Amino acid sequence: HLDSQSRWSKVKDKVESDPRYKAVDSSSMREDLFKQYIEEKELERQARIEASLREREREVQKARSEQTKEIDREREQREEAIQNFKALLSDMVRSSDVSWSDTRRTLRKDHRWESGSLLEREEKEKLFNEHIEA
Amino acid sequence: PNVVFIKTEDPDLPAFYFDPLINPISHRHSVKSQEPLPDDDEEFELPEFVEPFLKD
Repeated sequence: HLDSQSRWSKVKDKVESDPRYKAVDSSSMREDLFKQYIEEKELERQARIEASLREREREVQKARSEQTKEIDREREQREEAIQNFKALLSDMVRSSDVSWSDTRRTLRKDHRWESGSLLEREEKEKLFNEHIEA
Repeated sequence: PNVVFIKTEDPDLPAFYFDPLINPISHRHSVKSQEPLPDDDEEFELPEFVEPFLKD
C-alpha cells in the first residue's frame, strides 16, 4: 500500500527477497523505479479555485486595457484640458504677434488658466504656438 | 434586456456559485448593528412553533 508518503528506506526491507526485486541488477535504479511508482468534491473545489483565478486574471487584464484606453483618451486628447487650452488661446489671444511667455504672463491673471492645470507647461506652450501660427 | 448569464467552464462548481466576474457585492461600510436590537423581549415572545421552510 504505497502512496506519496511511503519511504523507500521502509519498503525495501519488505520486498528485498522477491525474485522481481533482485531481478533489477542495481540499487540506485530499484530506488528510481520506486520513486516513479510513488508519483471528487475536493478536486471539484480545486477546479473551482482554478476557474476563479482564471476569470480573475482575465477580468484584471480587461480592466487594465480599459484603464489604458481611458489614459490614452486623456493624454492623446484630459481632452477637456487641451480643448480649454485651445479655447483660452482663441479667446484671450487674437494677435499672432504676441509671444507664448508674454501671453502666459497675461493669462495667468485669468481664472480660465486654472482649468488647464492637468497639462504640462511644454504642451501648453506648444498649443499656444500652434494657435498663434493658425 | 441584456441577457446576462454566468457561463461556467466545467461541472465541478456548484450551481449557485459566485463567479468572480460581476463585481464586489456592495463594499458596504455604513451599516453598523454591532449592538443587539431592542425588540428581543418581544422576539422572545414570538416563537415559531411550526416546521421550517424547506429543511427536507
